[PDB]
Amino acid sequence: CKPVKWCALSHHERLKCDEWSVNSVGKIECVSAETTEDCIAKIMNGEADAMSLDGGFVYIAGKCGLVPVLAENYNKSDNCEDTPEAGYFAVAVVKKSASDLTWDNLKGKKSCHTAVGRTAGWNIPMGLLYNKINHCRFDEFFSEGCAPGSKKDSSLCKLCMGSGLNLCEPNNKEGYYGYTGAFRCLVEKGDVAFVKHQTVPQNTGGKNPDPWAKNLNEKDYELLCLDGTRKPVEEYANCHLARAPNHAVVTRKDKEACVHKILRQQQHLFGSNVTDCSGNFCLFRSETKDLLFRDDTVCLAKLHDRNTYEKYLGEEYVKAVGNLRKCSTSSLLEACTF
Repeated sequence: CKPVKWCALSHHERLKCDEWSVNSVGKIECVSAETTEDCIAKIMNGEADAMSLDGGFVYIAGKCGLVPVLAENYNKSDNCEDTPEAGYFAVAVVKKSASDLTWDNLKGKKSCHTAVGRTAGWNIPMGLLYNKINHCRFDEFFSEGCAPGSKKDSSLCKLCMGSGLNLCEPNNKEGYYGYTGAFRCLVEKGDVAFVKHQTVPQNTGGKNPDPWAKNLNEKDYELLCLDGTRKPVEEYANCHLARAPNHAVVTRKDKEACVHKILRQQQHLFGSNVTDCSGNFCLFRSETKDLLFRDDTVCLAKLHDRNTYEKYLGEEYVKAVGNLRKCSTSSLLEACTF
């Protein structure tokens, strides 16, 4: 069991893993690979033992026989490490005042996305719209919109609000970037916003004091259901697109107990309760951003029932990511699905 070999996919990740390794006094060791898929392959063949992956890669890793064993939890609580979070629900929000707007006729409408490539703002809705997309041209489905990160001259930059050269940039200098930004986009310019289930409630009724949000009313918005109907934003349960999971640590099934034990001890040592991270090693802090784990991680929580990809990932989520893979394929996925 000792040591658990962690796989790093960047120079900065490897540096952090090196630091972790010596601080762990050999309970953790480091291996590098060029890309995420190369790391997954190393875990499959025993050259590495574990890494943390986003939902799309938990899917690929699972098709390859690896299992998720810990969820990254992002919220504080007294039972964090024994209580894995389920993530959030991606939703499509429209104005109640909008006439004739449903899931079935989004083609050619005006869209607001958190950013290109984001799970709630792009991957989930585009993956579910797949059947109506022509030749993988996701950027040609809507007439125009704001999807920060798009090409400066794309129809999906037309609605963005960034001043100067910040226009359509995937960062906070672009006003329509992010969950709150995409909702602002809906309120100000667009027809539909792709956000998550907390977004409207947290940005209405004064909960967000910013001028654009402070006087909004939750009742002015509705959700688009996959069946073509609409519901109030409070009723996302059976009117959402897909459940987006937290990132998960994956490993070979026969290393599940080992990884549980070692990582629980590691987070007790170096996790979110470390009082002074200045100069000291902290597992969930990064010199840049989100190295090895998301910087938002509070703890790694043991999975019980949801320790397979099919149980960890939502059904519509798997459909969405599967469809995206039809437009951007993976040699690893191919090798594993034969």
